[PDB]
Amino acid sequence: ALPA
Amino acid sequence: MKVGQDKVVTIRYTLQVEGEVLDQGELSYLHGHRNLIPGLEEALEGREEGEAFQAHVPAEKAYGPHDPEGVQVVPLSAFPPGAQFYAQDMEGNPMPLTVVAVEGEEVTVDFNHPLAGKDLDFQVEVVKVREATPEELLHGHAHPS
Ligand SMILES: [Zn+2]
Ligand SMILES: [Zn+2]
Ligand SMILES: [Zn+2]
Ligand SMILES: [Zn+2]
Repeated sequence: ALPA
Repeated sequence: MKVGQDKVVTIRYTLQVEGEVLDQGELSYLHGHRNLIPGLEEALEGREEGEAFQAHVPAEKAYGPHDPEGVQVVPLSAFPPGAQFYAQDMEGNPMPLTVVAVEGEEVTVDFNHPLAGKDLDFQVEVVKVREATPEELLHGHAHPS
């Protein structure tokens, strides 16, 4: 997921 | 302490693709729970609080390869470059398409993730490292401040  | 399983890590990062910065900021994540893209988490592994480093993380360890199957030509009639369409999935869980080109009736669309097929370049500072509280371990994520 992140970096978001 | 240093980054490892079950620590909540706070990093300050810049992200660049193809030489241009796309994003930056500060985040906190729970390490060892698949919350970050694999390549970045690997590059963080073992780092002491206070460390600064670059990390190149290739598409294969970030947002995956660009599926040439995800590129398709749709009719101009089917629509209600850089064009982002949040068109309805066929069964559930919408999938944002982005148009790359359009010639006449033909339109080229792309289902892939934006950063798919992109190698990512990170500048990182490990700002803080602490152990996760029992609640954070339950939810499987960091509760920042
Ligand atoms: Zn997290
Ligand atoms: Zn500290
Ligand atoms: Zn403990
Ligand atoms: Zn939670």
